[PDB]
Amino acid sequence: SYSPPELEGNAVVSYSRPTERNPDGIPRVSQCKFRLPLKLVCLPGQPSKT
Amino acid sequence: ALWEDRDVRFDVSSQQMKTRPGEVLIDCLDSVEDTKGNNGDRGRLLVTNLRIVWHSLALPRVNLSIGYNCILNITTRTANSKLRGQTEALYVLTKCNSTRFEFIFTNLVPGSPRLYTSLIAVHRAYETSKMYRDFKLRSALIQNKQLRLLPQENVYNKINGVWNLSSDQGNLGTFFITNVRIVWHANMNDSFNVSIPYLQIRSVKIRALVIESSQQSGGYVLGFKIDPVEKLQESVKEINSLHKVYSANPIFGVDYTDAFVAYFADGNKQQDREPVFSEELGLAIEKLKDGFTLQGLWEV
Repeated sequence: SYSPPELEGNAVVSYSRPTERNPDGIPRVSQCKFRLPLKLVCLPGQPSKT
Repeated sequence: ALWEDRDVRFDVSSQQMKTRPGEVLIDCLDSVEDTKGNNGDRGRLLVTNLRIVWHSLALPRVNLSIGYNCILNITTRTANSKLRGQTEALYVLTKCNSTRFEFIFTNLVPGSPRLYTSLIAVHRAYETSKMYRDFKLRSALIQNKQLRLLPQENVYNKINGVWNLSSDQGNLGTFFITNVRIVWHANMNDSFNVSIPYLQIRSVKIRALVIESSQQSGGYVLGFKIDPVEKLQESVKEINSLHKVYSANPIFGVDYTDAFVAYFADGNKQQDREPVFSEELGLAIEKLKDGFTLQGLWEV
């Protein structure tokens, strides 16, 4: 029922680089954030005076 | 003549590490560090056809050569957990001319430990095949009436009525000639058979079929006598031909300094005092060392 604090969302990938020192791979993390539109949480409605 | 599979040598030359004619390399692994000698130096491990070799890979002079007829136990130790990958280690226990050594081989890079498996395999192949390169008396060679052949062995000449000039009354027996070894059973209580390998033969001459052993089975002179000597010289010449054509490229039937002092399995001990009786325990016990007593060695 309540509207979210912000429409932005995050997406995070955690992967591994296989290296000679650690054949199992050093873990790295990288992220990107998208911006959602008002058309997902709002609608055009009637306005009030006060 | 052949020492690669009979001794354990340290600081071996760059030539004796090279594959002998009958030998053949199987598997190799770099960066195998040597331990039980705390030099902390890397190397390279080789599991050949007759022996295992390790050379320092940076100072290739210092090295180790361990024969397969001089190893007793080979143990792989998988440890050194999550902190890094599961690395293995090889523990080899060796006993050459009554002296016990132990070598440890640590795979530094945990990305290739497969070697330690194949070694075990080939070692079995080394022990399951000793009728190819060793001399044996009175073994279980004969089937109902014929010879039980090794894997890579077929008979050449099948001669009946070949005597043995080492006994008195149990002589007349068949003589089997093969490409790996020559055998003679007794045709009467056929458990007096001798199976001489071409590897142990030193020279086949006549004085009568005299066969000498190559200083490993002792000076075992074997004398046989046959029917009129035509077939006799025929057999001698064909035996010499087979001996030479084998010695050209040996078979081995394997299917598929102070360096010593830092590798003792006991610890500052290369010895075994004369085993004498023990009135205390009732067992044959090693002689005690100049003042020591059993009930004083036992307690703490």
